[PDB]
Amino acid sequence: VYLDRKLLTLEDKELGTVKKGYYQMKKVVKTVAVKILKPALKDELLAEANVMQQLDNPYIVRMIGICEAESWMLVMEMAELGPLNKYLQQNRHVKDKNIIELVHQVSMGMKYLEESNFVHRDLAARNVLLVTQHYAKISDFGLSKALRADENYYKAQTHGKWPVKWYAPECINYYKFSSKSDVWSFGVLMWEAFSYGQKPYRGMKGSEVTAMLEKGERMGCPAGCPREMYDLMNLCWTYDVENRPGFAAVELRLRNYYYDVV
Ligand SMILES: Cc1cn(-c2nc(Nc3cc(C)c(OS(C)(=O)=O)c(C)c3)ncc2F)cc1CN1CC[C@@H](O)C1
Repeated sequence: VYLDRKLLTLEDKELGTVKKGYYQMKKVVKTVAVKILKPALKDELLAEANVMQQLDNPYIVRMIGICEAESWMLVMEMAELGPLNKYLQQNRHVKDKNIIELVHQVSMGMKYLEESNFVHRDLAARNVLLVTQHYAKISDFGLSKALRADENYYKAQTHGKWPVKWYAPECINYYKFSSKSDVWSFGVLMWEAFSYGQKPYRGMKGSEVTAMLEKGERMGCPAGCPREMYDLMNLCWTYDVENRPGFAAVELRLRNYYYDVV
């Protein structure tokens, strides 16, 4: 899995510091995005690569390899159009049917992840990357964890720098991360998509979002969001873990609705 540094060329300017690059492979170059590291975070990057190395699915960013040089580097295949949230921000003309296509692709990628017993733990519109306007891939496995064969959740030790606004109550309250908690994040991700990349819980601190959810409150329907997609978000935001759907159920619902609407 070890790549040759002389064969890698990075553009100066950064697109957690990611740069564009070109890496000569065989007879041709391949365009790449490289995660570059800046003395225990070494292991974290290699853990991330170890996860990516075990995943093979159309809707997941493929790792090319690792490069020990200079800084430690994680080389990935380039998705030109970039993050979903910023793309939809700058392309308000994108049609709901196209957003359904995209979020459904994310659900297939997440279904695969659930079947593989990996938890992403950072599912958000910022970590969905567009290869084309009709092709999305899940990125950023820096927080991901492989589940044990005998357990359906990962238990964190303490509360680090966490994207609180994408996290289910059980994550915040018990540090328990399952595929079901990824479903909650997927709900927030859907909200983001149909709001054309608006931030969720705008202006609210994490503590206030947690209190809002604890009162049985949820985010509103985005302007022009298909009712069936809003209803799916609310299902993703089921408080009780056991009654919240897994990704198979979520993917099925999205697929049937996508196929029926196109
Ligand atoms: C780990 C990682 C992989 N990638 C990857 N990123 C791309 N394409 C791409 C393309 C562009 C034009 C970008 O910049 S941007 C803000 O859209 O102007 C960015 C940030 C990424 N391809 C493959 C990857 F593997 C990005 C990241 C960093 N993530 C953290 C913030 C999230 O937006 C993306």
